[PDB]
Amino acid sequence: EVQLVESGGGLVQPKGSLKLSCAASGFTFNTYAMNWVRQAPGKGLEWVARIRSKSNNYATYYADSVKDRFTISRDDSQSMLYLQMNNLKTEDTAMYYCVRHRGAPLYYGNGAWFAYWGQGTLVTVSAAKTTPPSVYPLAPGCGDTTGSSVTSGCLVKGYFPESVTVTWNSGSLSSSVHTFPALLQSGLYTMSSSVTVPSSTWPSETVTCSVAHPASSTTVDKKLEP
Amino acid sequence: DIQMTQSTSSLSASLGDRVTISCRASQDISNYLNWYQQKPDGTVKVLIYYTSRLRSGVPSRFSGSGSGTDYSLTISNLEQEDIATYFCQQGNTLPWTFGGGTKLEIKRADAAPTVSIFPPSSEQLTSGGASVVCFLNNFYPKDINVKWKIDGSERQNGVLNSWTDQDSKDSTYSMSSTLTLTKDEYERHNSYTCEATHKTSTSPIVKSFNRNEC
Repeated sequence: EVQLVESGGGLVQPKGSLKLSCAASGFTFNTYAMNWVRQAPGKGLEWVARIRSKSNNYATYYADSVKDRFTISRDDSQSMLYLQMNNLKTEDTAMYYCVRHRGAPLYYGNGAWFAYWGQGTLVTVSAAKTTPPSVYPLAPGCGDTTGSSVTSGCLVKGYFPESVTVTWNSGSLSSSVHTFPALLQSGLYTMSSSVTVPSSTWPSETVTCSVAHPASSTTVDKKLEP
Repeated sequence: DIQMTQSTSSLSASLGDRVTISCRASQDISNYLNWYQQKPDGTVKVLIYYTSRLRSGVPSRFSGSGSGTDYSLTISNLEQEDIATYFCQQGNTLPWTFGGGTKLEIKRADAAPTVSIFPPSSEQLTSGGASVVCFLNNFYPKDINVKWKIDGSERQNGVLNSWTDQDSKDSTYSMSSTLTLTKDEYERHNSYTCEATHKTSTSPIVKSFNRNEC
């Protein structure tokens, strides 16, 4: 099935530049038009740009908001889509999605629509500098118990930009995990993550959070202890 | 440009309900109107295109109607997995524009939160900071109040609260409350309590620890 995997997202200063990539697979890339669509945090979707297939001479179209600043391009041999973004502005801060256009208009209608979407790559345009998080374990204090369950966590404090990923036991404990959306407070983000397990299996068996903050090349593990 | 308006930005429905989401275009778009679902985790998929055509693989409970400037997405017999934000989009003329989104909550039976409290870590204390954290997990409805009591007095400065998305499996919410103090402020007191007030109980659900016992 169709895979569209975006990369290249990160922190950039106002007036700076950034290039996004999207690696396509599972369909004949060279027969489809491709798009970028974006989503500012907590906001709706905005179409950014389109590039047609080789058969239509790679015609390109842009939203007025990005026209002359952004360049959409493709490398058919590598099944890659690109977005070169120049003279970036604060209001370009968004999740950027790689999107495959609808197919043959004789079957799917002339009107434009967006058949497949990647998971997105986040672009943050900000004057603020990259700051890695402090990671701290959240362990119950001694001398209290409910026989059935215990809840543990990791506190991820004072980082910029978004985002971070917390995994529990290298992804092994998925079902029981809550992620608390980050909050911005005086220029820096904080979030937390919780996991709940059988009261038997911990502390007898080990529980570890792994916190990734790609923007600052940080990966921190906190093994939780009584 | 063609402006797309979804005049309802959020709604709450029960399992099995009919959900109708409307979209109005600023001018005729000749039925080139499509609908998307964005799950809480950000995943987007197309549901309906060309007003009423169902995308292969999308369940038949999704249908679309309309003409001219006025369009509707209907979800018949709403299911648990339909928690999402729904967007319309015109494909008639560039730039292709989207509606503002309609967020759909699904109701469920009222549920009391499970409360957990956590003292500051050694690591943070050493650095000179003290963050006390309370989790209220798996409750419904979303509205909830958390108070921090320090040696019995309410503390509001340094508190930050964060609600999860509605849980896609069981329709509950969770929230974190974080009280951040200086190390010196932390050591000044002994009793740290988070109290949850929620429509599911006439008295608060409470968790506490004592600093000098931890």
